[PDB]
Amino acid sequence: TLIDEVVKMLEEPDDHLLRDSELAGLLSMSSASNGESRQLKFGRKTIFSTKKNMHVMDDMANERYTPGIIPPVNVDKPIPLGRRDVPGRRTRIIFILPYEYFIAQHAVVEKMLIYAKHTREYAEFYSQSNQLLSYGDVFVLYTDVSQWDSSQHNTQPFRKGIIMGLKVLQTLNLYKQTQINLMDSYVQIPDGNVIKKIQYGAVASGEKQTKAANSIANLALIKTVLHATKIIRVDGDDNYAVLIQDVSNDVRETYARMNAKVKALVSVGIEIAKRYIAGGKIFFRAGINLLNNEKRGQSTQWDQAAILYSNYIVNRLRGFE
Amino acid sequence: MDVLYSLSKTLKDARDKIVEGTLYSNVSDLIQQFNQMIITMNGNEFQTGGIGNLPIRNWNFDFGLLGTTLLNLDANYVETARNTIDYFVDFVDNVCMDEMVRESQRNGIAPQSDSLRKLSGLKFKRINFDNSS
Amino acid sequence: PKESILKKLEDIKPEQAKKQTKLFRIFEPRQLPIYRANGEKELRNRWYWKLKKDTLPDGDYDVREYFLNLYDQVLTEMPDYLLLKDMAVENKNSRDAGKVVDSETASICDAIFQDEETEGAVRRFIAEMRQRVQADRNVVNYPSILHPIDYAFNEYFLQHQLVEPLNNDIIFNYIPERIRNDVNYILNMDRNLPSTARYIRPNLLQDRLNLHDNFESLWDTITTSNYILARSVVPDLKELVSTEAQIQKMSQDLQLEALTIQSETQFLTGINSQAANDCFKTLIAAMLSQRTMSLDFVTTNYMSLISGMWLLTVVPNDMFIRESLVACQLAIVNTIIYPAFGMQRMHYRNGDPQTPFQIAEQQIQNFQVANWLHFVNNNQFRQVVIDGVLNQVLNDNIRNGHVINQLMEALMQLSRQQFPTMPVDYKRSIQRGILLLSNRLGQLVDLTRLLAYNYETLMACVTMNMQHVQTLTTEKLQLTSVTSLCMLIGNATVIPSPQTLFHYYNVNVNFHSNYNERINDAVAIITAANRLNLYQKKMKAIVEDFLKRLHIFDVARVPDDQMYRLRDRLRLLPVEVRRLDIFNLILMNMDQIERASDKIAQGVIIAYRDMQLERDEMYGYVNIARNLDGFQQINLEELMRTGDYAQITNMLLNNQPVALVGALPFVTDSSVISLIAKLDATVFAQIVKLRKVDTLKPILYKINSDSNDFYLVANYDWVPTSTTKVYKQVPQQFDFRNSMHMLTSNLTFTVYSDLLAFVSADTVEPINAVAFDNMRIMNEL
Amino acid sequence: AQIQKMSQDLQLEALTIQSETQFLTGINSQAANDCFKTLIAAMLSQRTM
Amino acid sequence: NQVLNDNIRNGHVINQLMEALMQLSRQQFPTMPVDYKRSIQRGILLLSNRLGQLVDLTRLLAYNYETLMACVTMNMQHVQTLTTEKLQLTSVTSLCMLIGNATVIPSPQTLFHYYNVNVNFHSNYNERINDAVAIITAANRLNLYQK
Repeated sequence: TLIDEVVKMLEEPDDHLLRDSELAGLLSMSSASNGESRQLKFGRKTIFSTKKNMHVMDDMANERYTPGIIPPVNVDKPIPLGRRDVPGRRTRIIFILPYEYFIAQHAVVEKMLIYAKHTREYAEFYSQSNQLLSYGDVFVLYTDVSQWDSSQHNTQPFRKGIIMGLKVLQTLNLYKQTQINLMDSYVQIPDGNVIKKIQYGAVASGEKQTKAANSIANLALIKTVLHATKIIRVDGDDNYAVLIQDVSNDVRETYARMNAKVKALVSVGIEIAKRYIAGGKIFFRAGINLLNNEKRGQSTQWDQAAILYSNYIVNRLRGFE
Repeated sequence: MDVLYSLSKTLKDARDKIVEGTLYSNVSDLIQQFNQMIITMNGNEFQTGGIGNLPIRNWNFDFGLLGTTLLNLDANYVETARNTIDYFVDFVDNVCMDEMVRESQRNGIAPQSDSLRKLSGLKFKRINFDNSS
Repeated sequence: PKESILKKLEDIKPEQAKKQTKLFRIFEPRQLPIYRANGEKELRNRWYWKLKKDTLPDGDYDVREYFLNLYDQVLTEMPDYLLLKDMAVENKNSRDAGKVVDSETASICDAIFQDEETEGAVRRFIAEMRQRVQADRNVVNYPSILHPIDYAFNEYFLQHQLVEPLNNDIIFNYIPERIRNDVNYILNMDRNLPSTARYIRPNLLQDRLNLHDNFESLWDTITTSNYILARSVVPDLKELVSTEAQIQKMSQDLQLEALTIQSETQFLTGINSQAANDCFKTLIAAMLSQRTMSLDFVTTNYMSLISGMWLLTVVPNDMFIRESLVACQLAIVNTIIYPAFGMQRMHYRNGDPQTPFQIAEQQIQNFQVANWLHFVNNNQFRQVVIDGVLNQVLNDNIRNGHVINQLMEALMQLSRQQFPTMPVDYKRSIQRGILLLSNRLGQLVDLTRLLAYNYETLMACVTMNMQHVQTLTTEKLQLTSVTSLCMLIGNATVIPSPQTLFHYYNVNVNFHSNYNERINDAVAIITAANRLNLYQKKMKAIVEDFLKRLHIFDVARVPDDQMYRLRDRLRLLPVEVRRLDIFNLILMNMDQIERASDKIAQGVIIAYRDMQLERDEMYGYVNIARNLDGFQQINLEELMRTGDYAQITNMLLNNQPVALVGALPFVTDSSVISLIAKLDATVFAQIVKLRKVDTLKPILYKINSDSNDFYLVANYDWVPTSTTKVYKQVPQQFDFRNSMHMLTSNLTFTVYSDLLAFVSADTVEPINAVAFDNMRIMNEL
Repeated sequence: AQIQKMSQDLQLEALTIQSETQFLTGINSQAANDCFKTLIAAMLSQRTM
Repeated sequence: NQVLNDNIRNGHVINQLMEALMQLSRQQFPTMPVDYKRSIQRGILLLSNRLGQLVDLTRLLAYNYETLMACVTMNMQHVQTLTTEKLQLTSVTSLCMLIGNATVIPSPQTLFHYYNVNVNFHSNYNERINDAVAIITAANRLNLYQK
């Protein structure tokens, strides 16, 4: 709970962005997550909008808008739920926090990313880097910390580190609270035509800081686990490093001590969720289901086709044809 | 004793290398040495004389430093310096003379005056330089 | 982050006004029957001294530690000042009102004044025992009873009172002897202080801890702090050429185009409606806190470099890190001055260490160019002491302060090298930028003035004798902002708000006071800690608390190391008379306390030889010896420590006359019997089975056939034959008349916290301010 | 605690290309115990390392 | 008891440490890039401050080895083993600046146990030796020219 990293990303920045974080987050809403399909009234009608930005409109024009007060995400006002399916993996859930959360997280994350943007350890953000650069970098040990990012064990450290690191003071404080409300978060989990309501001591996605903060933690984890470190990198649900039976054992036991489910392997090649380097050559998986979509979005039949053709080309390029 | 020496080659290699014109660089290594002295001094009091027809004079120290600031010494720089040297000149004279008269059998070799017995002190040794005389 | 060390700083109020009520005593007199030799109670009953709270431990060691806590309690209750009008009480008897001091005092009187005592002389005294005021000198005479050791205390509390007077003059005097003097500002007050005033002297002695020698880690944290503090002040600038306008003429003067770039990278520098204010503030604080900054530039932003020369001419260079001045200068030397001054040939090859700027001096020739070099190179800070009290301030070369013939020269040198050349173009873009400094020079002259003043002003307000070391967290400064500030100013004049200034003083003040104070609090303890032989209260203790009470520091987040070294330095420091003067008091009598009071004793002797017992009045005749003359001894403290060398084991086994010393549990018995059976020879057995001892409850024999139902023996005729009496002095008796003392103090005081406030600090009109040269700061239109 | 004041002192990331191969220092709460033990036995045992 | 000892000096007279430090206290100078001396000497100082404690370390070992040692029957000549035993300067460094007013030693019971073992062992070695010898010699005057 290195997860110090938060401070560096936000050490130098009375940055205007930090001071006016509320406007920026407000403006960003277009590129914000999603919330419950609330009920609204504009002029003399009613609508069922689910977009978080519109909620801000209803609330501002109703004196209800109160960002300084970020809704509690516990037993009283639990968190709805969203989902993400993928072939060959246990289904993962997605929170559904209100808009006060995105607003209290856009500026800080955005500032965090700029640091990442120029730090090679974060192989996903660094400059305009494409996967080829990442491939070439790999003078080896790879992991699959996907389960660890949702291990009930992880939430305390993860949250403690972010909070510990934490106009500007107003923003610095509000972000801290998001973590505290999360520390104890209940989930509005359905169970039939009924909506149960159980607890939840694990961390899930749905926050701005998700993708960015997740990396901070994953990077923090490998540093901790890691008989000369040439390169260290993170990439979502995988983290690696170029520095065998003994080391692998020592590594796995170490991961074990921290009570974390992980795929710690060690090798000329590496495999991870986005790309596998077998034989010194770079490979990409090519399995995008073409005749079975994940979820029913809002695309049209025509766009559905243009999307299908897009999918076909990516596959042909990757392998499957 | 060795102390005493410096105090001079200090002034000679001074009243000689320091005049209206010269470029700093020929004295950078010099200026420094000089100042160092001033510091060690300021504060301490001295007793010179007190025998025969020898004037007993007291000496206090409280002087500035030097302007490493300028490039080529301007006249004004000299005068504000010569005025500070002429106190050391008229001093040393009264110092030499004082220990150039006392004598003792047992320990005749060592220093004798209330002026010098204080110079061999340790806190002063920070001064020696160019012993080619 | 940022406003996270300021709220911890502004929120510091060590200015607590310590005071007291209850007169600090420890022993209240008590009853107890009298035992005339022969062991009979003669009635009437006499009065002796015992302690309120017989807390005293079991084991010499635990004892010493105990007292120690007293010291800490004494200091936390340490009466800052004192007054008695607030201590009034009434006498039931007397020529009248009586008004005396402290409830206890009262009680006692009424009490003795009933239980038929020594009679007259007592009642009498208690009577014509009153108070009276000598109004004229503001003096007060209050009677009070205590105990030699009590008078001892409270006394010094009176002869010490850290509360000096308070006249208009003193207020005037605590306003820095360089600001009242500064013209541009004006003082003024709304009231006239009474002869009744007083004030608490916030002491502020120097860094008695040379916290910069090796401790870098912490200096960095200080600088940082002092730095933010500064920015919180550094006046926010005023009206300066609308961003757009200037940058537009900017593109013009140079002549730009289509994929024909030259000077185009010199204006990701506009943003100054932010940059200038930052660059400005940043610069000052840097100086003040005396923090060291870094440098973020480009090599294609020549302009940004030019302005650097502005900077450099200023700050004595030693103010920037090494790896930064290096870069900068060489960047100038190599891409700025050779490449258009037909001096290239060797684009200058360098290899680190030595002074890459310097070397340029003994390099090429040209006078204008040549003076810059010496003035900038060998330009440092002037180490200056006193400033109307040991300020230990670092000042900028008198020369520079507004007598900026440096700027004018910095420009003339620029106006003259724009003559020769080498790579045809390049010069175009280069010199064009240079000129933008020249025209603006009329104004640049100003910027200098500004800082000159501000730094030179704010300054005084620091009591935190700042020095000159290399930081470590290094605040970052871009040539971007620099450049902006530069060409973007003039006609304007800004200055430190009054209220602002004070606030600044105030803080450093407090802070100081705290440092100094805790220092004393610290020292006092440690020293006491030693003349106590507490080889067992591992000191990793005191240091911790110390630092803590000085917010900002992440205590837990700092090693045990530095900490110890911290002690090492503290140990060599004196104590504040106040602190010290009290400890001497506690020790000096220490013995007397311990020995008296029940629940304990001191030690026991084992003479396997029958013997008499003292007949003291308090108890009947029992087992005591206040002298232990002869026999050998054995410190228990050094026993249960040494692991008992069967030395004792042997002596006990072999039965040899000996004694013991230290903290001990007494045990009172009556029924004579016990004595004849010689019971006390028992107990001692135990030990043998248990190397260590506490299970040792020694024997005592309060005996007076009066209260001891077994008188049968006092009968015949007799004399108490015991084997082994006890070391324990005896509770002095109580001679009231002389047991009393008299007191003095003052009447109707008036304490005041903070101060300053009493002034409507006003300012002249900006357009005509002055510096240490009595010249209009900002005169070029 | 220590390693943190360490970075303050150490000036970790300052240009050099080989970072984080100095901080594999960790697991010290253990390393020290190992280094300690290890050292003695070596001696006694009359080993060489 | 051939139990190679070592300097009383080292022992607790420690100073070597104090000298190891004083020698360090005057190594602060030029030659190459700045990111160098800076980083280097800063580390050195962490040894210095801690020196007050580093002292303690010497004492510790001094005793311990000097203690344990005693209870060893098995003589011990110094030899160049054929096998090493890796020691990561990692740990070393830790132990160093990482020890405070700690103070531990060999539990009584612990010590004995140690004696006891070497003892037995010895006895076994010695004994079997005799058992061995006895046989072989007999083996010869019996002409059992075989095993």
